[PDB]
Amino acid sequence: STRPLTLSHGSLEHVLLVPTASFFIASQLQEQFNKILPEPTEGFAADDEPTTPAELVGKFLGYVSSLVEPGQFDQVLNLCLTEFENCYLEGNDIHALAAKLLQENDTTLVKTKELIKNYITARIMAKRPFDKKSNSALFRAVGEGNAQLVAIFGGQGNTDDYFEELRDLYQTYHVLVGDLIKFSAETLSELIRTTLDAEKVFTQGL
Repeated sequence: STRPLTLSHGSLEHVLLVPTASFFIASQLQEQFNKILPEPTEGFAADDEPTTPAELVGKFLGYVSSLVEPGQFDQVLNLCLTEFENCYLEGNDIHALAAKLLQENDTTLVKTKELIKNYITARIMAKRPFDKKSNSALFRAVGEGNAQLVAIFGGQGNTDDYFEELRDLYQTYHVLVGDLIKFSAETLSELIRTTLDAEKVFTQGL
């Protein structure tokens, strides 16, 4: 037995067919989620709000994932995450959907990045890593030999604001590259400490 749970932000709306066993926990999460959510505006042009039903559901996923601390809301997180995947990820990855919203729908870059963050954070938090091998067309072609891949890594002079790109990586993919960035920070600090004159070069620290 399952029943509808309607969540909307302005004209756009969505329905989760949650089971009756966790309907109460889902409903209270809905109530406090709507309380947290900012009020709708015409066109959804204001920042930090959804613009499409996909964006709204993904915001709810990210919010529930933040509230989850790896059992209280794990079942509802898994249920609504599966609903989101079934309705919007028709076998495709999150980034293809993100590009689709960016192109077809009136979605901004920050909203798309925040949707991606919410989905990935929910996926990792709900004991659902990406251990399953992906079926990307490019890598399938590589496996069958139809395409060849050469990685190229950039360097200096590409941009004057590379740190904003580091910041967007740490933000959007915090759960993924957080271990990498923490490891890099600690080893860089250790290298500065061990090096004789590194502190002099690093006036503002690292």
